[PDB]
Amino acid sequence: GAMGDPGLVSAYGAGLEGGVTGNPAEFVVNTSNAGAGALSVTIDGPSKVKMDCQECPEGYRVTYTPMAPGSYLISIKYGGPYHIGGSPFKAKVTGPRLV
Repeated sequence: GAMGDPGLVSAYGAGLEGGVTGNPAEFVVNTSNAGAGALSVTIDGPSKVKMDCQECPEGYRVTYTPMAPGSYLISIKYGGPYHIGGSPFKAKVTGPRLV
């Protein structure tokens, strides 16, 4: 089938588990099982995050940096306003608070 689907889309990499404040946390939204389609993605937790989202052969890579300890929900939505398989993911973060 030519159309992608949010149940065929998944996500992988260390950024779904989290990291430390000021340190980069990296994961991929993987489209290899789905084909192609539009993506949105939002990260919400104890503060905001700085994101570098980029397209690639692996799908869409997201690197982000957190700035407060606690846990962030990584909400990932493909082909429409609906969560992909396993989303939202809870990423856990430690270290000093910047704000």
